[PDB]
Amino acid sequence: SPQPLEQIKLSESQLSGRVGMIEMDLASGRTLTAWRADERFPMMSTFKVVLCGAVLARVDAGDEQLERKIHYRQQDLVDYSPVSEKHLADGMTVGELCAAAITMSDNSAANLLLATVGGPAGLTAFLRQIGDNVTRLDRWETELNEALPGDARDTTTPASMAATLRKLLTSQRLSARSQRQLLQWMVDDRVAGPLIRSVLPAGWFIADKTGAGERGARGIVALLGPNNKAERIVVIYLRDTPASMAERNQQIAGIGAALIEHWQR
Ligand SMILES: OC[C@H]1O[C@H](O[C@H]2[C@@H](O)[C@@H](O)[C@H](OCCCCCCC3CCCCC3)O[C@@H]2CO)[C@@H](O)[C@@H](O)[C@@H]1O
Ligand SMILES: *C(=O)/C=C/N[C@@H](C(=O)O)[C@](C)(Cn1ccnn1)[SH](=O)=O
Ligand SMILES: C[C@]1(Cn2ccnn2)[C@H](C(=O)O)N2C(=O)C[C@H]2S1(=O)=O
Repeated sequence: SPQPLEQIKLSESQLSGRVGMIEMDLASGRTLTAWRADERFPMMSTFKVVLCGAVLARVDAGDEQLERKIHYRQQDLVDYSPVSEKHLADGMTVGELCAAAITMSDNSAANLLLATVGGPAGLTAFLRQIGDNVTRLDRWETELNEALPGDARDTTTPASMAATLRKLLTSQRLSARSQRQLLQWMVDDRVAGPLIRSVLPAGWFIADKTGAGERGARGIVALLGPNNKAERIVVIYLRDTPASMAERNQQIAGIGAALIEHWQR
């Protein structure tokens, strides 16, 4: 593989699209390498990780319980609800909703949860309170994946998403059990985890959340590192390319490959 930024260029040139990337130490926030890290990109389903971060914050403040059962109707469902569509009679706990939303990318589960923290407004307030002054959620599923050119709604920057995930996973913002729960959800991803784990070299830890949207929007936020440890946060977004999903998948894999092959101390 080529060096990581060389691979990143090649990808932008082949896709005719923008790539954004940061590789950061989870423990300190040391930035190892970055590319359009301060440019905005639609978050897509990657926001589900931050959303469950806010739910955990509510559980920690005594405002919410992972066990609280929520009951919802058929009329509340939205597109792609592989888990939530199966529990119309029995409802789902707040904890199950976060696992469906992060590990299966269930969209109704995300919506039901979004209502509990005050909707997109309330999730943007939580970010501001955590010191993220860039990320902004403004719409619900599935409209938040719309990705129009130059629209800042429902977008983040690579470096702002990395700094926020680091704060949720390691500062004293979430209790320790909550930090561990947020982490375990991403480890248990069922959409791309297994696939990715199977092609990674032996020794590599992987936790992730992937997303896709319109106009070629594609992305992943992940915990990765050699020696079976969640060493660094890697955030890769792609936007404004006409390419097929398969090509978009391969290009992000090729950058991931480059990143992994040329990993620095
Ligand atoms: O780094 C050296 C290694 O190079 C090869 O592995 C390749 C290759 O087998 C590939 O499949 C994979 O990435 C493929 C999948 C990348 C998916 C990453 C996408 C996500 C991953 C986590 C966040 C970044 C983006 O890595 C490497 C690096 O060249 C193998 O020889 C392996 O034995 C060896 O240990
Ligand atoms: C996370 O990224 C959820 C988005 N997926 C979209 C998509 O692939 O673009 C689906 C198909 C739902 N949706 C959003 C916009 N249009 N449909 S699905 O994965 O929920
Ligand atoms: C999620 C699904 C229905 N679907 C499509 C769009 N929104 N919902 C359906 C299900 O589990 O309900 N699954 C299949 O069966 C394959 C997948 S799916 O992607 O066909």
